[PDB]
Amino acid sequence: DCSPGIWQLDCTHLEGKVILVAVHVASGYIEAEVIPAETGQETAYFLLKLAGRWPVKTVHTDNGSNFTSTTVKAACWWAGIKQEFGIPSMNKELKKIIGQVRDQAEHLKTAVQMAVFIHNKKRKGYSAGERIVDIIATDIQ
Amino acid sequence: DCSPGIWQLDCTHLEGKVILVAVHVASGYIEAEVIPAETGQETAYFLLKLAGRWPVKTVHTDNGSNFTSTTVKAACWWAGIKQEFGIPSMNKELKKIIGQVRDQAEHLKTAVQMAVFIHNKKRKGYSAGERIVDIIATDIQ
Ligand SMILES: Cc1ccc(-c2c(C)c(-c3ccc4c(c3)CCCO4)c([C@H](OC(C)(C)C)C(=O)O)c(C)c2NS(C)(=O)=O)cc1C
Ligand SMILES: Cc1ccc(-c2c(C)c(-c3ccc4c(c3)CCCO4)c([C@H](OC(C)(C)C)C(=O)O)c(C)c2NS(C)(=O)=O)cc1C
Repeated sequence: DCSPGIWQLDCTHLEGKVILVAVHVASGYIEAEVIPAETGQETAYFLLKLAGRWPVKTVHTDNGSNFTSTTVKAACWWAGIKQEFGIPSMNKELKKIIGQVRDQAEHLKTAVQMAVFIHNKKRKGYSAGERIVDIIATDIQ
Repeated sequence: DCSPGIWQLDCTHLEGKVILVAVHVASGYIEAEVIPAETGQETAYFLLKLAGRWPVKTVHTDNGSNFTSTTVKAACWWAGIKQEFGIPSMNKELKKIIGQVRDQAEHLKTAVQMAVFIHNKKRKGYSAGERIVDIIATDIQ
């Protein structure tokens, strides 16, 4: 897609831990966190966080059941987030970056944040970081 | 200040918990989290997070001892963050917003994220959210 407010949320697995990955669909910009468990509470909280930082209008996911819980629904309700029904793989890419930098850090969560840094700063010609900023700016002005 | 890469980090206290507050100095844009303890590990991790999301060049604080630990120093080293020596109160403002919305949520951390949302979206004429995006965009282009 190309629309400024569309985000993609999924959980992926590494080392028996779970990684919540949000992708800004138009930019390829990523926000990712290690969460203790794959619950609605964790997703609901992350949504709240994400919505305060970026203008989040619609959220897509590859696992619809992610968004069925009352907590998640409460977050989408309060932040004014609709579910994306317009989109009918960066978890592969992010895992590559985590694997390259894993030895550098003790905790997986630390390695994840390093991978988010690298991904968002690498120029492919802008970076994902510059792309998101320009996309939201030109949409605002 | 007015420089695009300057951030201000401090911890504040509510309900016997600690709130790490990052302010983007030029925009008034805020990133805040409840952390379990006021340690260097928490600060170091938050820095890593922040640096992956925004272009963080320099960090100021009102408590210099915040930045003395090896963990914090390791994060600033890896992300390429210098300490701000150019700047010689939104913790009052953020606390007002938390107090207004406190009843709405069970957990303080939830209330905090709601307060970050409100602060960043409220237009004062742009919002802090639009201000940061425009500041980083016009600096990039
Ligand atoms: C003397 C000394 C003191 C601290 C560390 C030490 C460091 C530097 C990092 C770290 C920080 C920042 C940082 C990196 C590592 C890797 C590059 C990016 O920034 C971490 C790091 O956890 C954090 C949650 C990010 C703090 C990790 O998960 O590795 C951890 C856990 C350490 N170990 S610790 C706090 O003692 O348990 C090491 C030595 C030799
Ligand atoms: C049936 C039912 C199910 C869930 C809740 C319930 C809700 C809605 C919220 C919440 C979520 C999202 C949200 C808000 C509240 C307030 C507005 C912003 O979004 C939270 C909320 O914690 C989170 C960490 C954000 C999940 C809080 O700290 O309050 C918590 C802790 C709940 N309670 S719970 C998960 O059972 O322990 C309530 C009812 C009646």
